[PDB]
Amino acid sequence: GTTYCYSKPDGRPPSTVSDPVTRLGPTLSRHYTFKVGEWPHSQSHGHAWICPLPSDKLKKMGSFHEVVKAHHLVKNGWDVVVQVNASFAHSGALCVAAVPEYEHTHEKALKWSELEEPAYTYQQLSVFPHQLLNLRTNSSVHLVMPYIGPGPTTNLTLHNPWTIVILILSELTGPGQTVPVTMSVAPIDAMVNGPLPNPE
Amino acid sequence: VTNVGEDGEPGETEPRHALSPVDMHVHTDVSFLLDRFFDVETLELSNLTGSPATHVLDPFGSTAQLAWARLLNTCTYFFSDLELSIQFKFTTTPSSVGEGFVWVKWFPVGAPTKTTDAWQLEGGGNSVRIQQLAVAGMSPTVVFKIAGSRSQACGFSVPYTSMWRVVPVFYNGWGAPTKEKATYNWLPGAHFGSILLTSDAHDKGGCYLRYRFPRANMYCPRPIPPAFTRPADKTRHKFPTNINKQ
Amino acid sequence: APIRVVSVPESDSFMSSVPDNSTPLYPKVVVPPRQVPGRFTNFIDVAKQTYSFCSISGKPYFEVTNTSGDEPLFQMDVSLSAAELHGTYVASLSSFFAQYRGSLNFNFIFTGAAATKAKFLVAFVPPHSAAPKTRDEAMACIHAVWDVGLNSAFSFNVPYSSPADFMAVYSAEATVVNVSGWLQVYALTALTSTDIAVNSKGRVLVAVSAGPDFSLRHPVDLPDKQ
Amino acid sequence: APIRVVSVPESDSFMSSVPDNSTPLYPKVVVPPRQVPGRFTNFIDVAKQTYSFCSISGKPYFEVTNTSGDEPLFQMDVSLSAAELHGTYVASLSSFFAQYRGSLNFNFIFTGAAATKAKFLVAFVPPHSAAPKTRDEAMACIHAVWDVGLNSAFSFNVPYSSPADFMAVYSAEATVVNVSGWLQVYALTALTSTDIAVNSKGRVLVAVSAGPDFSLRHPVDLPDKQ
Amino acid sequence: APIRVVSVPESDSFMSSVPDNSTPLYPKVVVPPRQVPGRFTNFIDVAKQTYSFCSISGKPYFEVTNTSGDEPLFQMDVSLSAAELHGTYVASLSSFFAQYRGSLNFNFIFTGAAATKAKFLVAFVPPHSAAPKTRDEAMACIHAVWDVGLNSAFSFNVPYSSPADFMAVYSAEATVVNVSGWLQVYALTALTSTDIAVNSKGRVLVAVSAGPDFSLRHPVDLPDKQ
Repeated sequence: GTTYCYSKPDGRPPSTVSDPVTRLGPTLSRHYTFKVGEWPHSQSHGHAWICPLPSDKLKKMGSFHEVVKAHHLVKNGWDVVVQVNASFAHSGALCVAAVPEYEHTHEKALKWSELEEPAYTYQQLSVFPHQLLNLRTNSSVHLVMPYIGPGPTTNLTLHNPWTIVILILSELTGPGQTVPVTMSVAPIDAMVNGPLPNPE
Repeated sequence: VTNVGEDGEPGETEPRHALSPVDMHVHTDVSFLLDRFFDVETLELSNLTGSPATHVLDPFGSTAQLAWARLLNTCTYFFSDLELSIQFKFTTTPSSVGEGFVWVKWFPVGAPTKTTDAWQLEGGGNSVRIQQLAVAGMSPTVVFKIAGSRSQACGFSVPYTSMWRVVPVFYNGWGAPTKEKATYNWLPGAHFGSILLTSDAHDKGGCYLRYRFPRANMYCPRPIPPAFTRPADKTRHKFPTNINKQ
Repeated sequence: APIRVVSVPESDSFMSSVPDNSTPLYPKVVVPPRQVPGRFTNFIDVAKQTYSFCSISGKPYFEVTNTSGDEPLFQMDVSLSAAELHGTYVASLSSFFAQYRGSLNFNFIFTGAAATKAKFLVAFVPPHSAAPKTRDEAMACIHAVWDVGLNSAFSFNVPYSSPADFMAVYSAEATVVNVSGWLQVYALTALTSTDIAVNSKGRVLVAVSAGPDFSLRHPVDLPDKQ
Repeated sequence: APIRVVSVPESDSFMSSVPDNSTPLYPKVVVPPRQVPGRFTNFIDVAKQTYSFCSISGKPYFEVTNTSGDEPLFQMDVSLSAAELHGTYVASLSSFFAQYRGSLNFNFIFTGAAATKAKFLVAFVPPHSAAPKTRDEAMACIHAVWDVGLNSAFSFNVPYSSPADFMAVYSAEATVVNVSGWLQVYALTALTSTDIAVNSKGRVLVAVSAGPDFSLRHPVDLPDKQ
Repeated sequence: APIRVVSVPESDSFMSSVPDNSTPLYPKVVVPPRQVPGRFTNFIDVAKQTYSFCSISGKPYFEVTNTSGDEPLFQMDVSLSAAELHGTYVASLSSFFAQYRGSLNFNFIFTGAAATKAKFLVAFVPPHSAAPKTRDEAMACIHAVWDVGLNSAFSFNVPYSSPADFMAVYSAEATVVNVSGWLQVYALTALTSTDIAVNSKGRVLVAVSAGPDFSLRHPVDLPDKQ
């Protein structure tokens, strides 16, 4: 099922740039596929894989990466599908949310990491656009998020509006092996501004 | 499954008749809750002389065990206007002050801030000097006397002056190209401006700053932190109250 | 020509919440258009359209094992001051107000494996001498039978039953407007599994939402922490 | 009959910019007709319909000589606090305000003799690690090729590119709303002349105007000189 | 623009009953529907639609015995300050006001057995030197003959007769607006019974109601007890 975070994406150009805006078509900002990590039996509720979008993986976003890299500002949404590979004998559940302006990260800024959420946060993470990933019912979460930020566009080098939080609510039990967490990310309605110099 | 009541079948639930309205959810309205004076901050007056620093009006990242602190932390982006009430409470003998004018200057988001005493008033030998930026002019200067004052205060409304269309209460990124631990959840200008309280009192007392946020708009709800500790399993917290068994 | 005016005694006082504005000193500022998604205007809406997980012994769930029966697996007294409602959005939002009205919606999500099954009996017990200790006792009350393996999730509404139109948010020693009873969950059957060595227990996550008739009134200031 | 009135606490205070007038004591003065040409009602109009010369090293122009190439002839960071914008009308008008929005229009006027010719490449470089040092580097950016001898004057618009709706007039250590990048001018070719002994160099005057979308808000008081 | 205003001398004073409200500090509270029966809006209505028993020597009634005749059985001066009107609703309500106007309705209820009978003469005696001592004296006045055994209850209206439009609630040494006369009840015949050993006396309960034209004005504060 598709969950829209706050609203559907738009292709409107930034109100605050009087310079040419380049609309990256789908064949240019393609789609990228990552393995987020492995969910083990030892990890406990509250543990979360924090995936700011993108910033530590921008370098692995091929085409999109090349274009973004050469320009100063970017406005764009994302289409993400988080999956899990578990058997029908595995028990457990995650909550995967899309958080605007997520922060905690002890300035390991814009790096995909793992942390232990503080209770009132894991209890209430459902207050942000999300989907539960119960191991007895489903294996995927699909979230589509619009561009969001204090201004009409940003510099992805200094700001990551959206960050995906995959959080353990019910620990993994059942067969001894781990459950790999997987994620596909596709930039959506990307618009780019002001070309930067040649890299000499 | 089966849905409604009294057969006790698996998945079946009994009938519930929802209650009628009464209060109309008026009190849980965001802008209603914020349009009132809150005692946020308390601050010291600067002497008329010297090179004072301005105090930035930023009630956003608070930890204060007060209702405005958590409430302002319930959303990701915020927009509202502002009203202030500045009061002045003696911390010494009220008879120390025979006149006690207090100059208040408010500065919009982005205003230049270096001041040094520069405006001289002259009278019968002795003279008085006030700051370059305390003088009445382009931005609002308010002058109130504390001495016989029936309320030793002042108050006025000011608008949202930031350059951002919305103030980020939380920001996953840096407000400056140099990524210093400092500029982290930052973004310049995510506030209401700054004030400068200046007076021959300065010692003798302090202020009391209250903010009122008319026209508040909140965006993207966030988790609300607890306020009290967790009671024991299967119990209830028990607080002193108006009601309580005598 | 000068107008005869009489100064009220409460004259030069402060009064923090006056329904009126102060004088403006920095006019004519047109503010930039704030597009931005997800604006909310009333906290009750986000409380109703959203769920939080309870705090059962510090975890967001209770467990059923292959050894269970009788005793209650989950028990919480119906009061926003209850412990298991601690980390929730609805409980936390409530501390800003003095009184509440309406129902709470609880939904249990069984996260035990697909090879696992169990049945629960969830009861709403009204105020009474002392809370039932076994399910045969509680089953006389309003209850529902949840057979997992029919639906993995189950919603139960704790009703509002009281002679008063609103009850207190801040509870204390039991009064007639303090507590509304108890919510309990029992195991109708213990957890069964395809192999007890692989799956011996299953966890039921419990989440709360404000009911459709839920409301909060009287904003209040925060008291000393406790 | 006397009206019940309550005196607000901010009562006898001053408040300098109140949106209201004082009481008149010298009525009925009819003022003589003031014909007089050139009345202006808004400073932004004179800023847009007028140009000033920049201050490049204290002179209102940069020079090209018969020996030039690579290096930038003119470089200024896009901020109203920039040095080369110093003596200008737009920069000076700006100090009365806290924030600005919009573009700046620069026009270069080649004043080298008619027997002289050169070509310039003018680039707008967005915020970056460090500013290009040669033209082959900058030419990847927004740029225009000005061949004198086609038009002796050339207008270039420095755009407004920022996530914020307004930027700061008063700059400081680089922030996200302080600086918008750099404006540079390179010599695509060195000055050629009919006789290098007579004309060895030519000067390009550089003037600035407020762009069509330029605006200033938030009047501010002057701080200590610096 | 500032409005010329002149502060009245009674300026900062209190004045307890001003016809105006104070400033509200806790707006927008919608109050729950209050169904509840028996709302009353005016005390005079409950005084008129209700009766209380008098206090004749501390009991709510006077007695007739088989030995009676001449002398008055009940006598009370027409003043709300009268003793026999002591425990009544009308008398007690009156202490909140300075003046009254109108009639009082008294109804006597004979509670002697069915085997018992007697006749009463009830008279309203206007202000006079000194109150009649026997019934042949009083019978010259406004009076009614009550034969029990015709009706067991009898209503008598004490009229309002005075040159003043209102009389005083709080009486004192006799004045022209203090007292309105006396109400007396005599036995026209002594109690007769079927057996004097079984029924030798019968009691007449006396109750008071505000008459249809009764009214109270001028609310007053309670003075020192007496």
